[PDB]
Amino acid sequence: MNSLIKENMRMMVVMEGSVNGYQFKCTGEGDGNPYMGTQTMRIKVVEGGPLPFAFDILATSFSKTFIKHTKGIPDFFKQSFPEGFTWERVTRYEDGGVFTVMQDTSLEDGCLVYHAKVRGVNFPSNGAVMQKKTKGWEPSTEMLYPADGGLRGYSQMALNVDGGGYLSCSFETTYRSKKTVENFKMPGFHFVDHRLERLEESDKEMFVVQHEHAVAKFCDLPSKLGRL
Amino acid sequence: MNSLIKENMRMMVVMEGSVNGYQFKCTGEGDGNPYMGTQTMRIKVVEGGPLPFAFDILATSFSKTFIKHTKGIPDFFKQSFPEGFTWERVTRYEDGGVFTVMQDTSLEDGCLVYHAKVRGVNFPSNGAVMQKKTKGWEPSTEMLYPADGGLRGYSQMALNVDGGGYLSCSFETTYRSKKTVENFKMPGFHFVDHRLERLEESDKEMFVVQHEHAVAKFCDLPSKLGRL
Repeated sequence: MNSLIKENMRMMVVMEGSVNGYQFKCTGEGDGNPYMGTQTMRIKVVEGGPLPFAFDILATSFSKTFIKHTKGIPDFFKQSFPEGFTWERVTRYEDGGVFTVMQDTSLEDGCLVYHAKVRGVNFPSNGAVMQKKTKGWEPSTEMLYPADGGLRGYSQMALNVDGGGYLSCSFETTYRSKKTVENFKMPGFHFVDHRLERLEESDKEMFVVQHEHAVAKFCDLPSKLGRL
Repeated sequence: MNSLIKENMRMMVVMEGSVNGYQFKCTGEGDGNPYMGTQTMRIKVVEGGPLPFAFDILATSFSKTFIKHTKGIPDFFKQSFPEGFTWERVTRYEDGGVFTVMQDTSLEDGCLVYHAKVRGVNFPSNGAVMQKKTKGWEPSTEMLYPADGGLRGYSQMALNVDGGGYLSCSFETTYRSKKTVENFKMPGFHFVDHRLERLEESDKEMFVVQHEHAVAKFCDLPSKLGRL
């Protein structure tokens, strides 16, 4: 903990926007070990609650600082402080849904601060999300590589649905530090394994507890060309 | 090797179709250890060669039998024989390209037989592919889960390009056994790590040697809900 990003950190989060025309607002706080890549957060729907859609769709919008890093993979997010960073992302659901996010990450008074403006549209009325018939996400692997001076991430996720099925979705993310380009050491192509799980929920999902574990790493498989 | 799929197997491949209006035809053969998940193949462009596009785009179209499996993950492909299986896939490149494939997998005379009909369109004339300025693919992780009686796979890949950049692409695959549904044991949601590398190439890419290593597995990260 001898630095800006300490062994243990806390975070604050303010989310707002709409989904399928419905306005809402969320607030949350938590902590974790940025170096072990572990995270836990408590969130409350302070407005528009109870949401007419599944909270799951908002899961990945509520913390890149908390990602474990091995040797050989420079930390894009950690190197970004005190300034912080931002990122934009578009998620597309196979059944029609589109979820766009704009987030700001800063560090105020030793605490991490998250502001995310979100907009969702086209979620089928008889869809698992709007019908709130979802049951958490499966883990996933994010693919990342340097692009346009920033960091690009590509994601593919499967959301469990009532009955035993899955609802597919993919997204591309763009992460950008607020620090000079010739300052930090940009990482190369790599992956990040994620496992975001819902711990608790009550009051028609008006209060939510979630957890995430993420680890940066290279492909396990051996290369014949001596490539990473 | 005491069964249909032996410790060591060979394979035959006949590819044909077009890309951006250009017709071509490829033939190839190889072998590998289906259980160690290793593969090597030699391919020749018997028609339309030299191709006016990068061979890389055809890489993932040339062998699901060769995938290592741990305990807990039933083998969808191996369980499919002697009958065999098929699969369909659509790849979409971020710059406009679309590559559709239809493949048949059979087992004739102890040898694996591949027939794949492919169609590509919309590859930008000043694109890395048509300009043949690509430099192999990076490894990737395929996401898979049961759907509509068959197996669905989702993929995200990055193709290296001249200069130091990457060209993105994703695809969804549908795999279907030719054996009864109540016969084999359908696997659940899981992943497959892939690392497809180009070994050799000559004669303006008219002859190509490639290798693949694939392993089925569950997410490495621990779950708090006791989920796989």
